[PDB]
Amino acid sequence: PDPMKNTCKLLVVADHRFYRYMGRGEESTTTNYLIELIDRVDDIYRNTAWDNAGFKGYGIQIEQIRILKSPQEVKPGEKHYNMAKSYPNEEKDAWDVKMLLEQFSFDIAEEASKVCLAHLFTYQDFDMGTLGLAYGGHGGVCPKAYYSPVGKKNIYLNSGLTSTKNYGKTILTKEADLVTTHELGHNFGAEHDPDGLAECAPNEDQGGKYVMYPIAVSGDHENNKMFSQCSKQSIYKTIESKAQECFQERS
Ligand SMILES: COc1ccc2[nH]n(C[C@@]3(c4ccccc4)NC(=O)NC3=O)c(=O)c2c1
Ligand SMILES: [Zn+2]
Repeated sequence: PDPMKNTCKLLVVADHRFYRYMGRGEESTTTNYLIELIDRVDDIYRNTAWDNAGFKGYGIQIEQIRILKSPQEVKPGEKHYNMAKSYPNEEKDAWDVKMLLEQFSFDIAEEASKVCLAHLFTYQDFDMGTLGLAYGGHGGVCPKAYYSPVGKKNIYLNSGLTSTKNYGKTILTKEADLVTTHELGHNFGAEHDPDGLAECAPNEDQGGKYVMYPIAVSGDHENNKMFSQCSKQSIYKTIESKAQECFQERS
């Protein structure tokens, strides 16, 4: 492990929804919530031994927090991830999750090209219990260009998002930590843990499921906050190929 290339620096974005409902319309409340969440997610990453030996100490740190205090004004027919209305259905509390992640990646493209990862934090009730989405596991850690035929420019796939609203209420901070860990897990190259591999999806008596299980882990079982051996094997291959490309020294 290279100590000069062991940290994935993040551009963290809080949209107007997050600012209003999680930050109570205050910059200090907004940033403290995000700073503490990323630090606890960093504890999971930094303590993970990707090869089950000495290949550990890889983590995440915030480089910048963008705080969008108000909705982004748009021209008729124009969209933006920070706009007041949801898309494609303005009558719903939330955007379609896939369309929102693509829109965010489009709008933040210039900034995303300069950072290991960009992550959107929002407050909207995605359909069917969805809490977040991310590229990777193409895309994930280090900007990878995608030419958007619709957008007519390159966007970067080093992005993901977390919503702290689910089923009409604010999720627990212990649940929010798990969402962001799972989304960044996909960015780091992990796919979902399959039922077919008991080592990677244990029963409740064996500590329960790991963070990459497709059904949202609650955080009450031991394994919930941890990466399975399946995730470790996938991520180990990524870190070994990506740290030299865009990781930096821990601050
Ligand atoms: C620990 O937090 C978790 C754990 C599992 C989760 N599953 N989902 C839905 C989901 C998705 C994939 C494709 C389309 C829509 C949603 N997003 C994601 O990253 N994995 C998916 O299956 C969460 O939102 C989620 C959050
Ligand atoms: Zn997932």
